[PDB]
Amino acid sequence: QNVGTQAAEEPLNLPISVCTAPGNCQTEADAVVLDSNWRWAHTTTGYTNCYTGNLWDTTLCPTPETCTTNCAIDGVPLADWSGTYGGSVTGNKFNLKFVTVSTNIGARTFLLDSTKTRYRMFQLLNREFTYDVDVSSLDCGLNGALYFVSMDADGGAAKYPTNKGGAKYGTGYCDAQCPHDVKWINGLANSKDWTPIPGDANSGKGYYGNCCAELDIWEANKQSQAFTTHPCTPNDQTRCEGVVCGDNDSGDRYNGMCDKDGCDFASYRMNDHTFYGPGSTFKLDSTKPFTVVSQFITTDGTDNGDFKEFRRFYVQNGVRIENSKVNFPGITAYDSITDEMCAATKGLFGDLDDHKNKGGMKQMGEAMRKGMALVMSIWDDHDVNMLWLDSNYPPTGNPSTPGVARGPCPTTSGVPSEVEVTQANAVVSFGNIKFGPIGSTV
Repeated sequence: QNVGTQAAEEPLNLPISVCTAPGNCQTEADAVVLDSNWRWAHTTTGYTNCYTGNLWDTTLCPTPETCTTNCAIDGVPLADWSGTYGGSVTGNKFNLKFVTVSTNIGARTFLLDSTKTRYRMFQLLNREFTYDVDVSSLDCGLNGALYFVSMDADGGAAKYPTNKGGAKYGTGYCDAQCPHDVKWINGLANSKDWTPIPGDANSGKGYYGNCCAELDIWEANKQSQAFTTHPCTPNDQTRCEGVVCGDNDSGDRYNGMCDKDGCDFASYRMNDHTFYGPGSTFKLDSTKPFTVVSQFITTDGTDNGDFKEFRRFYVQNGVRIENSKVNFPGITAYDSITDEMCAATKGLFGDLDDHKNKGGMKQMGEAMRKGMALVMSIWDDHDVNMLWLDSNYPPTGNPSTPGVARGPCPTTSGVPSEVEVTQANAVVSFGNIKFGPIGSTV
């Protein structure tokens, strides 16, 4: 995309901590940038929309190349962050409102480095990543997500010279779902064969998808939470078409370059329904804030080893809370993501181990070694109504069959039109982000 001249781009300042030992950290003066999908797209030498509602203008965008020549994405000024997009920062806390009323629904954002010209790339192997979260106002159907993806640090600017904005304009998004709803891919409008998504007034799908590796630290609302590894072959940003995208709609979910299911550790799905929930007698009380700690263990305990284990623990009101465990007869009580856990649990659930097909923890680790961009988002799910996270999936499945039940939400929950009314004022908060060696962040 070209860059427009109507509004300066002003990312929100967000300090994080880089740590060397427990309680010995230094501030890193980073910032938050809005994903290019949420930006106004208009004519390069005017005010005329190139995209309105869920459609590209066919006169301006008869082809992707012409669209890209004629159109530009514009900046987010400071005033518009809260007023238009529902984003705000207080000290080291970042807040994202779900619906902001001209009416904005959801948000996806990235962490910029201290220069505000590149994404802050995190080399996560043999490191610990930690943050405080509040998901108390997110119920069934919503997801306040924090995760990493194998985006380029410059959003693709060096690879795709028609991308003028780079990381500064939140470009280059890709993930392990190979999404077609990304409006700008490889420096070009994804306007070919663009199709609105029914019941989604703001979104559509273009000819291409954009694939890359994804490490989900946090997919969650107050009812259920998960962390998940998604390797791809290769891991780096890859525009896809046809079978390579692994499109759900053509029966290709397991035929593409990315592991779409991922290998998940989701406490409720692993059959501990009392670990996490909205109340003081759950082990971890989702009505109150808490700290989420993630440790990325290698084979030799060094930065050069292969990724072998994703460990997790929590801190809430000064109380250390170890992760829940897998709880099925004849299955080891795993409390972390490893290749063995993935094989054993997917075996039990009858899920295809595409994680293993894509190179497993080792391949996931190669993405983490090269460095990944931090994503913070809030969203509802127009495909599957978040049932995969917090309900029975498939909805018609027996909840006593291992793998089906992922949370207590009813299978009628999560319809975007309903959650966008009922949960309009939901806000996820991510704060006090800390990064360092294992054992350094609490």
